[PDB]
Amino acid sequence: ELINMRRYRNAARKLIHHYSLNSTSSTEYKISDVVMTMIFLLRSEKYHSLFKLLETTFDDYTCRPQMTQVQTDTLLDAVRSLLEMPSTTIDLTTVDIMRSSFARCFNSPIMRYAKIVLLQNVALQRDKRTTLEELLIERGEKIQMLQPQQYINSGTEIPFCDDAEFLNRLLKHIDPYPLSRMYYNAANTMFYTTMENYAVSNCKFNIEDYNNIFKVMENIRKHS
Amino acid sequence: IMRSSFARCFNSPIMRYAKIVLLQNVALQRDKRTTLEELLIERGEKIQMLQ
Amino acid sequence: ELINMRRYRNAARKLIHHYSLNSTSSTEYKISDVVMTMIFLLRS
Amino acid sequence: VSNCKFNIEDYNNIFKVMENIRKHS
Amino acid sequence: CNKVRTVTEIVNSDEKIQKTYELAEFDLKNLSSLESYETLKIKLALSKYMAMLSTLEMTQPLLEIFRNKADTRQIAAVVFSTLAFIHNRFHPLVTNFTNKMEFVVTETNDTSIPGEPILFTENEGVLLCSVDRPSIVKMLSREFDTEALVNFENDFSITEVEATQYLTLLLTVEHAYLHYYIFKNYGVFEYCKSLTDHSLFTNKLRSTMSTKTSNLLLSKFKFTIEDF
Amino acid sequence: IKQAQSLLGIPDYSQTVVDFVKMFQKIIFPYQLVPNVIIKLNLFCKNDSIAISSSGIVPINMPDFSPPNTFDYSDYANRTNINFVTQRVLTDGGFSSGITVTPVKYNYYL
Amino acid sequence: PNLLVYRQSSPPVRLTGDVYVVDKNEKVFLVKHVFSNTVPAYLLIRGDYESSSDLKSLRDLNPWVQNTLLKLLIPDSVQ
Repeated sequence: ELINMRRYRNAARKLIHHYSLNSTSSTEYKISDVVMTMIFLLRSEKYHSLFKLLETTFDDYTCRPQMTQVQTDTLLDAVRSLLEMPSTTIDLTTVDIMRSSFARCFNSPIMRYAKIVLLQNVALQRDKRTTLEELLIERGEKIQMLQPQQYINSGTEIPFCDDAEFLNRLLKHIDPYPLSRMYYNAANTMFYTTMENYAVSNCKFNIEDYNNIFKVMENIRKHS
Repeated sequence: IMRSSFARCFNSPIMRYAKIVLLQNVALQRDKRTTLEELLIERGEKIQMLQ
Repeated sequence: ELINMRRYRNAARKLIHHYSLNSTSSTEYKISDVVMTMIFLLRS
Repeated sequence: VSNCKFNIEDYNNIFKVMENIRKHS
Repeated sequence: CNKVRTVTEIVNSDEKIQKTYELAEFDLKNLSSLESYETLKIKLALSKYMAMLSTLEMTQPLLEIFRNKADTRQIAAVVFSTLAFIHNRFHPLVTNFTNKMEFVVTETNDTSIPGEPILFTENEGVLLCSVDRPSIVKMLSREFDTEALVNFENDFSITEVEATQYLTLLLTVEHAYLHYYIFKNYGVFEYCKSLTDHSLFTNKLRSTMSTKTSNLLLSKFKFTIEDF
Repeated sequence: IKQAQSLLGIPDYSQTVVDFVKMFQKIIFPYQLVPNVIIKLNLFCKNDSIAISSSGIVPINMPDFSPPNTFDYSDYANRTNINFVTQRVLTDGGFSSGITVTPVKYNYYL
Repeated sequence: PNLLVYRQSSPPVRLTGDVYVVDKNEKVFLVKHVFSNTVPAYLLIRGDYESSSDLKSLRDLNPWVQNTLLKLLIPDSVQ
């Protein structure tokens, strides 16, 4: 055939993992990748729903599209089959994030060196932007209502494995792991989780203040 | 001209959602300054036990 | 249908004129124009 | 390796200097 | 000075050695030793945590446990153990806790605090531990990159995608413990204000009698966002 | 066999394998199905059994082979039905994950 | 394993009638249960329970039940 289906499959997989799951992967993505992905979606009849969704945002990029329950189910099935990750939560927030990101990209002009913009954009519910204190108080009110679940009172010292071999084997198994990769993954993961929760919360985040000041505080207190 | 222009456009990036940059420049950067006294005391306790 | 052939062809023509002629018009073109043009060319 | 900061040119230098000074006169 | 010159004073002579040395090699060896020691400390801490969790006598994998909304007992046990571990790390003398903690697992956006997952509260003299399990699952299930991309710039079934999740749990519980310590050391108002800032950790957390020295699992590497 | 024994078989019989297999031989016939011990004891090469009357075992198969196309799966194989049933069971049980639903598709013929 | 919701009882729940131990380590118990329609069956409960009589052995069941148990309990990850 005239289409490298495998390579376009790989490109679409990478881009969707980059935008939707927002996995730790972070590399430069060029117009080639988006073109390949759109062609891949258009080619597959199964993915015509996703293709139509992406196309719709070209004109108006400021709204969640209206669908039916069956349409949503089929869309979830198509996305799950594409990603080949049934063991994940991709219910609705994933789709909204993807629509927002593609709305930004398609309605963005050409740039020489990236844009590097946070995915805090085009939130839903059309709610006025809310403050941390207001939402925190409102939600804590619900939290403080009732319903604990376990009553551990006396308190036993935190157990520790006394066998050294059980520790030396673990050290041997875990040693080859590079520490930098682990730290980078964990940090990026916390960042993305906070970003998604905040975006759904429909509030105004601190781009380079709250997490940044937290890091600064840790470094200063440990150092000086 | 079409080749070159499409080329340059395709080679351009698109967008990224930023990420966390890890530096830890020059490691400690003289954060801790230790003297011979305390370090020797701790080590001498170790060696004086047995062996 | 699922494709607006007329709009897609118009965008393709506009972008091709802009590229080959190096259009003096100060109207930047969205990447969506490139994607739409590619789809139109592939279909044709 | 011990990660301590010794006497730059005092302790060793005082060792050599005392040794040599008493070696003179 | 960049370089250090050593001259030997030989008695009753004129011939001398005048050997010049650099501090750069010594600095490099110091940095290498320090980095090795820090890496060993981090790996030892992770091994301790994993061994403790293993001693919890749990059959299922960690992520599977965190996916089982049906039972909250296991999640409460894990969170309690991790908090106790952090408390031990700060204050090795004391291990257990005087009070009792009631654990509540939440499974909705309304309970979800926008960003701080492990909400730590107290009411009527009893500590309460609120948890957002969906956020925990989301963070634990983000397909952590495993490809060798250093990017430092300036028998057992334990894969990297598992050690990463264990470390992430450690970090999240660590932030929670810092907020809880702020709550304990001061008034409720201080805790509420700090929740919205994170800028009050500089109170006494530096090397002090009340706050001992520790790596804290986050000073091992400086990091920051690269926004303009 | 050792796992099955530890699960329920206390002692160590001389021919414990034969003991298991006959203890299920007692039931092979009347319920018309293979005892799973035999299945695990064995790609393809699918095993069956017989009676003097004409009938197979695994689906109660006819003496020829697996039928090619007996009846449609429209009401089951559709993603909508499986999703609806999954949501119903999840809501009733209070689970969030760990439950899988599969349509009854291995229906050669009743 | 999730379906075996581990009920948490303090003190342990007392049970009447025959009881069989399945996973004493994991507190998996098999108990005779009969619907009013006299449709005999067994419930595979998991949690904190104690019998009022000696706990009869698993190897005294109608082999149908035993085959069902074999297919259920033992993991089938090997093939």
